[PDB]
Amino acid sequence: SLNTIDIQGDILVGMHKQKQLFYFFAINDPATFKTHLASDIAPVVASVTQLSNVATQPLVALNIAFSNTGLLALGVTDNLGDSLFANGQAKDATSFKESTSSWVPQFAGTGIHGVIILASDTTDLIDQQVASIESTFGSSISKLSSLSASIRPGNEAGHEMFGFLDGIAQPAINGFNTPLPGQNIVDAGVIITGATNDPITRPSWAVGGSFLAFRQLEQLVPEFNKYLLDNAPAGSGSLQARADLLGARMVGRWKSGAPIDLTPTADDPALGADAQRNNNFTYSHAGFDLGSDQSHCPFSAHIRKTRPRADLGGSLTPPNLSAGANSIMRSGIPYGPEVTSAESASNTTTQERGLAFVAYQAQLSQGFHFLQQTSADNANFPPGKTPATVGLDPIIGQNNGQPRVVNGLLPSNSSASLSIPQFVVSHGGEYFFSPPISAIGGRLSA
Ligand code: HEM
Repeated sequence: SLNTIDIQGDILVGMHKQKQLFYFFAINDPATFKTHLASDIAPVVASVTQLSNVATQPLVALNIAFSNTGLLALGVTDNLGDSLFANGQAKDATSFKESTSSWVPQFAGTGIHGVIILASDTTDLIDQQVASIESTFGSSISKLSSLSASIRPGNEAGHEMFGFLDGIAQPAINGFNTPLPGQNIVDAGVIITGATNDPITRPSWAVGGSFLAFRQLEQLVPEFNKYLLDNAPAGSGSLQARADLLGARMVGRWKSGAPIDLTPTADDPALGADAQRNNNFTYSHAGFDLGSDQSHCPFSAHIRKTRPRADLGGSLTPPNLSAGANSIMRSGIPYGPEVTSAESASNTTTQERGLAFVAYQAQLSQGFHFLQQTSADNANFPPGKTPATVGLDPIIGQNNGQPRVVNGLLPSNSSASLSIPQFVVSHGGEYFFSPPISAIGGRLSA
């Protein structure tokens, strides 16, 4: 059964701190690094168990993950059973129709050996912990780059940079989570390596870990806002209200979190806020043909692309349980400054902001990589639709820098196509393995 005492907390619970830092490092002098990995890091790595109880939530929550080259730097030559991980994300970039030539140079290679995730309610507390780490490891650890992140302020807390409530939908792990209405229920082995029904044999020390897919995804917020206003469908309501409808059609939820499948023409903030109701849908509606009806939610909507529910078969009434093996746990958090007055006024981005995207899964080919390549970037996914050309995911869909053709967004005519510029720009990332806690002071320090 699932030993959550040994699983790093960000995988199944999330850090849920106001501030987060992703500290990307290289390893020098591995013998020294190992001594301090065991003495300074292992004892303060936060587990799922620790983070699940308010009384044992640490002032500073810390998780750590290693790239393939990081594991090799530690002398670990075992096959973790994931080719995508082994090759690194840079080599996978072409799978998503982007080029590493546009990436942050540090990501465009395999020099990064790991990431330390620090999380606390102030940046000062994070900085203290970083200083402590640098002090004790000394030059055996080398900071290559970092990314600071934060829960957004005020009423936007929990929302991402475009303004949409985030973190609503996660797979429920059978035997661990108490499933919510509409929530998918999956074997632990979909997310945790070596757990129930993970078909891939793993090294013994790796049982209880997960692969971490990190993506630095810049969001062009003023451009997005202006696009919605310019293309707002006609109707009663303010221009902004109509623009909001278009945005909700693109995401699959209103900014409040209310799923459009359950409220297609108007927002419902109370619904959005209620975990017992805001996920209780399958995309099926009696009296409507699933293959052609986009009046409730477009086939191209972001959440419909990333969790198709009834589009891939299964129960038409909640909960739909299709494609469990293609589930990911998300622990993303926004980064960069809020949109400034001048940027909003000019409808133009000057400073970089976006999502520090984090997905956990036991198989990269089934999770993040599949959702990006086979769904989001695929004009003919989901399958079996009429028209067959769904178009691309308007939020994350990519086609080598070109505007994306996205169909079904306009309620007045499902055959109407929009050509949408990219609102999300990849600056690259890396694939890591978050080991079980026992491996940190154990195998990895040996
Ligand atoms: C800046 C980029 C992104 C933004 C702004 C964004 C935004 C959102 C929002 C607002 C939601 C709805 C809230 C929720 O259901 O929890 C969502 C859901 C989701 N997103 Fe994204 N996301 C981004 C990147 C990605 C990427 C790259 C992937 C995978 C390749 C992804 C996969 C998912 C999944 C699996 C869900 C939940 C779907 C469900 O269970 O119904 N997201 N995202």
